[PDB]
Amino acid sequence: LTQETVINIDGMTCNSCVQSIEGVISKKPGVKSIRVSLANSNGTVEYDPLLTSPETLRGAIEDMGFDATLSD
Repeated sequence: LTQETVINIDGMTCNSCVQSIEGVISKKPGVKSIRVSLANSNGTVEYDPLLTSPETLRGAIEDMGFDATLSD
């Protein structure tokens, strides 16, 4: 199964943070493709509902240490 979610991520301090978030979250269960935009300050994540969810992904980003809030 495939669903998309946009999570606004504030505090992505330089491309280092962007890359780190993108790479780590990509490897979390359920996540398939992910595109983290610094310009829009958000993570556009494609994931499987059965494995993970928007709130879980927000939780993971928050655990890494970024101000994550569900956008759509």
